Amino acid sequence: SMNPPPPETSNPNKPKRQTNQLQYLLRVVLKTLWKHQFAWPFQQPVDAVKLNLPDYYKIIKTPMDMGTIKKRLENNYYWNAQECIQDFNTMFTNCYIYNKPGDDIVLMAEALEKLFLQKINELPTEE
Ligand SMILES: COc1cc(Nc2ncc(F)c(Nc3ccc4c(n3)N(COP(=O)(O)O)C(=O)C(C)(C)O4)n2)cc(OC)c1OC
Repeated sequence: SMNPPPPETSNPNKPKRQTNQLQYLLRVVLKTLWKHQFAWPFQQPVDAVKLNLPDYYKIIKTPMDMGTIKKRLENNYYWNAQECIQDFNTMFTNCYIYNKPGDDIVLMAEALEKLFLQKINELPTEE
């Protein structure tokens, strides 16, 4: 049993730029979620080998995690905020698909998502 390669966090062929929205996503949104007490299961790719979840990457074919998102932001991998927002949504959705509703990990994800949505409502206008 093996893990897939993690999602890419840089690509020399993918155009990049900075925007105040992407800055906010790193400095406020990611930062808030990253330091939250429920962040830890989401701070790196799911290690299915270690967790003995041999079915994880059979069920989840679009993995995503905040470690990857953090590196993507730091590496200026994204062109726009919606790409980053999509990654957070993929991360939450994977949890809700793989785990049973009501499991603690689902409650942790829901708490993080609630907080995420609050911060996204406060996204600044593009400069
Ligand atoms: C409920 O299923 C999920 C569980 C998690 N849990 C989850 N997410 C992230 C973790 F870091 C983590 N730590 C963890 C959890 C269980 C563990 C171990 N570590 N280690 C320690 O590894 P290290 O030696 O310290 O490196 C082990 O050695 C064994 C004994 C194999 O059991 N668990 C995380 C999930 O999604 C993000 C899950 O949904 C897929």
